[PDB]
This record gives sequence, C-alpha cells and structure tokens, in this order.
Amino acid sequence: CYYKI
Amino acid sequence: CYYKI
Amino acid sequence: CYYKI
Amino acid sequence: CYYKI
Amino acid sequence: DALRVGDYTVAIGNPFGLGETVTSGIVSALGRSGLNAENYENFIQTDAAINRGNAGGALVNLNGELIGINTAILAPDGGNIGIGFAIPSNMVKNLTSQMVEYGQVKRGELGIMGTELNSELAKAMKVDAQRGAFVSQVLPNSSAAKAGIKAGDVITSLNGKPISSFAALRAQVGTMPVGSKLTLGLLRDGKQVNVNLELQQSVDSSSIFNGIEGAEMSNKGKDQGVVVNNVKTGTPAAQIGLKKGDVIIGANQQAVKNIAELRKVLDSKPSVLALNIQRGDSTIYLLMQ
Amino acid sequence: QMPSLAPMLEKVMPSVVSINVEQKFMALGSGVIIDADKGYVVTNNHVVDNATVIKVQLSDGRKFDAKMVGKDPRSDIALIQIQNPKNLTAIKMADSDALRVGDYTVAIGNPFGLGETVTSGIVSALGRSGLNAENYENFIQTDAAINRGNAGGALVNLNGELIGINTAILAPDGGNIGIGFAIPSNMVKNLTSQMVEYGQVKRGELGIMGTELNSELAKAMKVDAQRGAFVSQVLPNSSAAKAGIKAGDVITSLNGKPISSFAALRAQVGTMPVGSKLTLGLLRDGKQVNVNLELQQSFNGIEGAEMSNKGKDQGVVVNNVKTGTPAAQIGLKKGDVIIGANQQAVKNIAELRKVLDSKPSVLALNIQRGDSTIYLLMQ
Amino acid sequence: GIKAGDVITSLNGKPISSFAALRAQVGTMPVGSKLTLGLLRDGKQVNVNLELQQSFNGIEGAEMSNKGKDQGVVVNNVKTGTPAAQIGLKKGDVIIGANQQAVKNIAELRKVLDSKPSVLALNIQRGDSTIYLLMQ
Repeated sequence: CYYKI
Repeated sequence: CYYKI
Repeated sequence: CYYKI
Repeated sequence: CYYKI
Repeated sequence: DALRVGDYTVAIGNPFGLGETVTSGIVSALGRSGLNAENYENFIQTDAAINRGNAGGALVNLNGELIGINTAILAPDGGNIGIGFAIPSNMVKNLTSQMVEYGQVKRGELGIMGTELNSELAKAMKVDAQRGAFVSQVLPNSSAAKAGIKAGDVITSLNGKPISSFAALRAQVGTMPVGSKLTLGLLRDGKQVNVNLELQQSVDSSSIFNGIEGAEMSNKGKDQGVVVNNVKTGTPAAQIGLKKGDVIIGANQQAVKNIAELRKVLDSKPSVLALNIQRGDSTIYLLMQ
Repeated sequence: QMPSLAPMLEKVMPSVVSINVEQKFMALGSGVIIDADKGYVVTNNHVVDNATVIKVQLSDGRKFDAKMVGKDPRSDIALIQIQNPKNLTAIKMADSDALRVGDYTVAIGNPFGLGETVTSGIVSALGRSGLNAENYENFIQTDAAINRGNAGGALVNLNGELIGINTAILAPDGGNIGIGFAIPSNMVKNLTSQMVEYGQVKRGELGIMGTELNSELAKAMKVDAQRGAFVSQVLPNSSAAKAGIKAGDVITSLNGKPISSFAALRAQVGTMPVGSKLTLGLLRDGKQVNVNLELQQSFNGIEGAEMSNKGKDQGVVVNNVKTGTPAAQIGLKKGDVIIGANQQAVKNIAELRKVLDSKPSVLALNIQRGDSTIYLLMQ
Repeated sequence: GIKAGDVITSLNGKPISSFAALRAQVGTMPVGSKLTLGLLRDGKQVNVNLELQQSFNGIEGAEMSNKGKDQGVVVNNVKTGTPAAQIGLKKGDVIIGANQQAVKNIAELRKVLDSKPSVLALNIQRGDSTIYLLMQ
C-alpha cells in the first residue's frame, strides 16, 4: 500500500 | 369492522 | 422538475 | 447563486 | 401588475387537439420562478385546468382581458393536478412590442449583480424588508452605477410596484427594451432611496456555431481575424484544436477578418470546413465536419 | 366590477405557514397559526414526526425555529410552537358543524415547497371515513387542488374562517384528481386545545362495541334509520353501562346533530377530552331515546395495585391486585400489609411516597403476608 | 534532511519492527513530539531528530491579518480548494465592516463570530469597488 507515517 | 368507542 | 405542455 | 442584470 | 392572489382566471387553449377548451381557476400565486433558473420567468400560478396543448393559450380575467400566456405546468404524471404557469401580460406586452420593431430583443443591462434576499440575510444586514433584490456589487461604467447605487442596498419597488423576488425583478426588466426609463425603491441603511435609470447594451463559440462550447471568441483589431480569448479543457472546440490566443485568419481559401466575414461562408454551409488560424508565429489549419 | 378572493385571502394568508423538517431525511409541509402570542402552529403529524429540526417560514419570508408541543397520530394532528414569536397573525376558526355540501372552499398550503399556494373548490362531501379503519377520521372532502406539501394547510370558507386542515388526497398517481380530504376544524379545536392544556390527548371511552348500520340490518332489527351506530355490547362499569344503554340500541344523533356513520361518531368523541358530558339520540324497539353520558379512562394505586392505609400509622395495606400487572411481577397479593421499606418504616401513603419520591434503583418492601413477615423486591 | 530512498531502521534507540509498527507507534504521539530517528542511506548510519507537525487570524480556509492602523482587515490569500475560496474571496480585499457593524481589526471580526450570525454579510473592497460577500 501507500501509508504516511 | 367492530371497533370500540 | 416541471413539464412543458 | 448569483445572477446578473 | 394589477393581479393579486385570489383573482379569478379563465384559461383557454387546446389540450390534445380536442379543440378550444375553456377552463376555470384562480390566481394561486405570483412571481414564481425556478423551473429553469436561467430563464426569465415571473410566472403566474393558477389552478385552472391546463394540459398538453394549452401552451400559448390566453389566461384572462372575468372581463376577457389577457392577463397571461399559459406556458407550462408541474405534473409528475404529465396530467394536470391543478398547477399551471403563465407569463404575465406585461412581460408579453413588452416582448411582443420588441419583436414588432426589430424582430429580436434588445436585451438591455443595467449593471448590478446580486442574489435573493432571504430572511436570514435581512437579519445580518439588519434590514427591515424580508424580500427583494440584494445588490452584491455594482459593475463599473454601468448606467446603474451612474445613477448612485451602492452595494449592499436592497431593492423593494420598481415603478412603484413591489418586488416579489430578485428572479422576478430580473425577469421583469429582462424584457424591457434598451433605454426604458424606470423608477426604483431602495433601502440602504434603513433609508428609502428613489432613482431613475436607463439601459445600456451588453461570447461563446456556441453563440456562433451551436454545439461548440468552452471557447470564448470575438473580433480582433480592425478586421484582423477572430481571436480566441479563452478555452476550457475538454470542450467541443478544444477537441478539434482551438487554443487560447489563436487568430482565425481564413477559411476555405477566403480571408476571415471578423465575425461577419466568417459567417459569409459558414452560412454557405460547406461539407468540410478548414480554418486558417495561427498559433502566434506559426500558421496552422483546423478542420471540422 | 369583478369578484375576487384576494380581499379575504390577504387577511388569511399571513396566518398560514410553511414548515421545513429534517437514513437522514428532509421534509416539507404546511401549518396554520392558532395563537398569535404563543406562536402555536397546528400541522399534520406525518409532517413533524421524527423531527430533529423544525423550521417555519411565514408568508413574508421570515424564518423561525419551532419545537414540539403535542401529537396524536391516531388523528394525524400535531401542534408545534414557534420559538420567540414576533408579530404573528392568528386565524379565526369556524364551527365545521355549520358546513354543508356545496359551500365554496379555499385551500392554502405549500405544494412541493413552491410557497404559499391558494386553491379553490367546494365541499365535495362530509363525514367521509374508512381510508384507515383505525385512524380517527371524519374528513371534509373537497375538489380543491391539494398535493404533496399541502398537508397541514388551511381549508377556509369564503369569509376566511378556518373550517379544516388539509390532510390527504385520494389519487392513484400521487397528484390531485379532485378528491382532497381535510380534518374538520372542530376536531382541530378539541385536539389542539388538549395538547396545550395536557401536552397529549386525554382519550376517553364510553364502553360500547358496535358496527355500522346498513340498509340490510335495518330490516332485520325493525329499525327505521339506514345509517348509524349499532350497540353490539356495553362493557360493565362503563359510562354507557352506568347510563343504562342496552345492547341492540341504535345511535342516531349526538348532542342534536345527527350521525352520518359509526366511523364518524368514533372519530368525534375520540377527540373529546375525558369527562366531556354529552347527550345521545338512541333508537330501541322503535322508541326515540335520549341519554346523557360522561367519558372515562381506559390512596395511591402504584403499578396496578390499589392500596390505602391500615390502622393508626400501621402502614399501607394492599387492597386489590390485578393479575398480569407489574403488581403480579412483584408477587404482592390483595390483603397484604406493608410495615416498612428499604430499612425505613412505612406508616402511611405519605411516608411510602417520600421514599418513592426519593426514586431508588431497587425497592425492598418489608411487608407481612398472613402471619409471616417477608420482603418483596422491585425495579 | 530526510531524503527519499532512505530507510528508517530505529526510533529513539529501539529498532523498528516494521513500517506498520512505526505508523501505529508515532500515530499516537501528541502533536509536537520531538523524537529521534535511525536512518540508512547508502549503507551509512544517519541519525536525525524531528518534531511532529500539524495536518494574524485565519478562520475556516481563509487567512487574514491586521491592516494598517484600524484600516479594517486586509485579505492575504486563499487556497482555491478551501470552502472559503469557493465563495469568491480573492487576495488583497479589505473588510471595512460586516453585518452593518463597523470592523476596525480582527478582534471585531471574531466578536462578530462571537455573536454567531446565521449568514455573514461582509463589506469588503476589491479595487475602487465597494462590494459585499455572503456566507453560509
């Protein structure tokens, strides 16, 4: 996926 | 049709 | 909406 | 919305 | 303008080709608009029976004088349920008298922008009246601006006649010819203001083509071609190649200097069309149909 | 010099409102002002039921916030109150018992949220019912144009007096075909005047069963009239039982005004407040009979157990116990004597109440049944 | 100075188990938490310190500040994707009054929102034009 910390 | 009043 | 006779 | 005149 | 909610109405028309059909009703309401929010509609509402074919028929009072032209109905089933709409006779009187002289309408503009005055806005503006025309802004160089109209003012009357709504007032004056003198009642800071006025004069590619939107064009200089002012992405002109700034020079081996010389071969209706526009220093060609 | 309704209407139209109410939904209807000062607006219940927000828009455009006062879905009448009223115009109500088939009517409402729309017609008929055999229905029928949104609106006579509240139309398509029904003003009077004084509708009953009177029953029972109320049976301890109304009797009139049908008769007194004294026109064995009556309801009797004090501050003795009652769940029986409760001794119904007024989560009653001393538990 | 292609390996000395851990870990730390990170760019140990970030007086998608000496409230600029820019507010305008109440500074703007009007009627100026704009 493409998750933002 | 035997309502109560 | 409306109709046009 | 807006309208002109 | 003498009609009131309560007056009796007689509707005459021809529903379904049956013949001349007379029906009876009353004025249900006045000043109605919203069916087609762009149209100039100051409709009369009547419960007079009106179905498909009554359109263009006369709405008369109990004396037989024309008070409105039956136009459309609201029917979720296409049959009359007691709601008919008629354009007031004064709008017809003003629009019929314009088609007699010039064949089309000299659409005059005063030069003020605005929106409806609801009950919430009059609480914010601490204005007394709960309905009228609210002046959001005035356009510069307009005859209305010449008359002394400040933004934030509320319009309440025209020629003495009270105003039911902005869309009604817009529709009332959307019919009067350029230069019509009229009087206005205003309310700026709780003060009544009266002023007289006079109309001034007022372009899509679909105002030149019919079907080609999203490309605003006009003439250029003194007979120097049809310049393209602005184009929106994915509009019926940008699909063929019309970009913003193009100077339409010619078409089908004849020069195009203005919107007039352009329409000399448009109305000649050629099968395929070949513009000779130019993207600045480049000379390109465009094709249609 | 032409006729017109405009003079009458410009007096009445300020008195009829439009209502906006909001699986979330948005709704629109109409209402009519009953009290100028208090901001009471009458409207149909199926407009403001399950209402979280109630916005009322006057004839001039002025918006207002309103909240609920009363409701009675059996009659489809609901009363709301405008919050912070400023310069409101009440309507004048007429007695709908003066109505007559053929009188000209005018309907005011908000069809499809267009705004206040005035429509004309006549009294098509009266006393109509049957469209919901369990709703209190005594409709005025009219050919005046009425559609979705006209509900809660005003049906007035030619003098502007309110004769009824537009409620529902008969239409196979959802659009007026010349059959509109309106609850008569007199039902609105009796219903709203209760929602103000009691908050809800104090329903009274006479304790008679009955069915309609057809031309076929008139023959069998040697009765003359062809429409009315046939007293099948009267409950004992009912007002009619007390008043001496016997079975097989036929109700012809009510307070002088003749009856059109039982279903109308049922709806009339369904709106009368409890204790409303009245007179009835009976017909038994070919004899005209008049009778007066008094509605009724359907110490400190708590949760279906009648109790009073015993001895000199000796507690509260239970006096009767209906089976299948909260009392039956607690187990208490007739004759049981209370001594105390929740470690507090009980001498009279006042000390009992001051612990009930203390409203605890559980109730421990120190009674004595027969010779034994036991405890009972509640809540 | 965190560049793309770097790999975070630890957090506050404790090695990270996964990105899903790290996203959950710091996702709970309050706004403004100063932390330290263990990075790995081109096989070289790089430690970087940090401080969490959010996600004049700007009210509802529109930035404002004082103007002059009681010259109203000058408009700065608006992002075209804010609900305030969808009502026609453009950079440079100046609000002399709102809802028929004269406005000197921003303390008289939020004293009008202290009154909470249902609709907000502003008397802004763009160019030599005196105009009005509405809210809600």
